[PDB]
Amino acid sequence: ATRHVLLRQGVLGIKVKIMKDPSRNTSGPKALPDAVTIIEPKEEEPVLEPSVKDY
Amino acid sequence: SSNIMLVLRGTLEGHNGWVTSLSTSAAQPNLLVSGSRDKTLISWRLTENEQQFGVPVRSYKGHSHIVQDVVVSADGNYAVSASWDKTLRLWNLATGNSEARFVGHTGDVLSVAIDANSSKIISASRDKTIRVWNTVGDCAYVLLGHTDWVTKVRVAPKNLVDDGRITFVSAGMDKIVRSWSLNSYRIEADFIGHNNYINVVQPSPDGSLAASAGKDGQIYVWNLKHKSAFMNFDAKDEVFALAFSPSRFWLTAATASGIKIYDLENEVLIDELKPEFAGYTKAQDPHAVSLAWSADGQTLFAGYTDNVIRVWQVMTAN
Amino acid sequence: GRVRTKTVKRASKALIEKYYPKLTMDFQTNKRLCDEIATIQSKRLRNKIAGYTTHLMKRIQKGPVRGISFKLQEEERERKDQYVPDVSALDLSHSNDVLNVDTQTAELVNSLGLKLPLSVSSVSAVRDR
Amino acid sequence: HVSQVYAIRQAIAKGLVAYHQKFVDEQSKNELKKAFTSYDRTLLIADSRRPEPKKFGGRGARSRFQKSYR
RNA sequence: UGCGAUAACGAACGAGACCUUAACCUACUAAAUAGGGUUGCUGGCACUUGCCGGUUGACUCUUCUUAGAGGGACUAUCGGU
Ligand SMILES: [Mg+2]
Repeated sequence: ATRHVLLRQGVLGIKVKIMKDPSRNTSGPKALPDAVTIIEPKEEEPVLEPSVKDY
Repeated sequence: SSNIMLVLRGTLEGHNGWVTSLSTSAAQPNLLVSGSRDKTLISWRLTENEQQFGVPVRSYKGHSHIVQDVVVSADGNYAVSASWDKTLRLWNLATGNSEARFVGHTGDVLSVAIDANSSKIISASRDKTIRVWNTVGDCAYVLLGHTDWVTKVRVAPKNLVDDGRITFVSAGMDKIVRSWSLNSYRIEADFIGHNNYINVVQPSPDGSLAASAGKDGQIYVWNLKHKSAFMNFDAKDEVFALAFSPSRFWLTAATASGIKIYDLENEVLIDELKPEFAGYTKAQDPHAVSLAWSADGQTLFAGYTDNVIRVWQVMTAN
Repeated sequence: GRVRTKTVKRASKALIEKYYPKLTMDFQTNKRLCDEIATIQSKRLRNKIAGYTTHLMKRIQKGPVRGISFKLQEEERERKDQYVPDVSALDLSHSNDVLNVDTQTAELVNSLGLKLPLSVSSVSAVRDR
Repeated sequence: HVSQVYAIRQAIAKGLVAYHQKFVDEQSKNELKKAFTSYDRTLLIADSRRPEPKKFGGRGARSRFQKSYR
């Protein structure tokens, strides 16, 4: 957002950049293109006998 | 062990990628349809002259990604591939043409399995699902089996007289092998044995035995008709494929090192198969990804990463 | 200059730390796994990451590395440390004879303990450096 | 003209191979492919190169005008 | 740009990623405002069945066309260094 401001002495040039957060952008991507968030893995118990569970 | 010492006879070279699956027809013996990572699918026919044990008859160019698992119908006129482009293709092997493009999966189709009647196809994909198809192109039953990838799905043949339900087992990356039934249209039994992750679940020609294997380097065999626990082999390295033969109670198993061969009940770890390569350094050596026994129980076919179908043969010592 | 970028490398490392199993050498599979896992917005970037992961795996297959020693690796190490190839015998016993100690050493021993196994050396100071 | 000719040639190369794949032995096709490779003036492989955009400050793509500081 | 060596550790910007376009798709979705195939009528040929045509007469196709959705390359596999 640019906007000139006229005053008695002269002009003042106002510029404003607002970097909106990715999560609240909606249109387009919801995250930055370089960021790679990896999900946390889930634990499992090995072995515990061969076993079966029938129906 | 006794007598037979397997010998590399022929080498088939019509691919430019990993030969990810092979399958000889149930009725017809001469055919060998080989599926690969380079999108093609090649029908070989056994000649049995000099080094050329087989030579290529027809290539089936019709996929936009890998051709993972191929199945042949009972008779040996149609074949169903399972590609990485989220589809299957029902071919006309003799004609050199497609027929049924199967749409529905939201993930690369890893395994396919056709019924013994050549009627009801069933396939599994990296989609947490197993879908059931007809011989046309239509999704009938949809199985919400596992929570992780479903790596293999293979139908077990039956003889003892007609229940109605046909049975298969679904390998997964959830560390759970799971048996099914399709006319209850649902579960048989869960075989929660594996420690690491499963690649292969192969039912035998008998049907009552089912060898499961994967990254663990331990091959867990399962009893299917009795629905009970059975043997567990150690194979050191990661298993890419398994293969039962009609000749005996042989269990062939393609490890990361080579191809190990066991007797099932009398547990002895007998023969290893390893061919030669030009140059190379340490722990790479092109390994067998898939392999297939013929209907004779004579010619062993081995799909390798190095674009060759290597052909081993039975030869008695005495 | 195909130097895979820093961020990508970091991502790869993270992946390795997380999921050493479910990262099989070959590439397409690895890529798929990556896609399943982490929220890569791009495609190219994802591919790059996958490649990096594959490379790392390959490296591992020829022995371990720095900044990549997560869980499984530790276990592998740890076991070896626990059950070392050595030691037969004690070792560092009085295997050959009864200790070739110096005169000074012997004296010290005498001063301290009462009766120890000794073999009193001559103590050649020796010429030059 | 030349380009057109090349295209035609490529098409010709393709066509026979395609036919072989369809309705003839695969061995023959393979042989043909091998032959092409041996005398590869593209033929089966489509030519990779398309022209570069003639970006400003220059009469061609890479070429610039002519500076003078005299 | 990284790897390493390191009173520095982990970070941000810039570069990269990103975007657009240029390349591949006999794999999808499509078309008488894009192109073909058979066939009607129809022009000429040789005159056997065959060759080139012209007509938005019909029927059907999507390779080229476009342009939607996707994949596809990550320096991939192997060799040394
Ligand atoms: Mg190298």
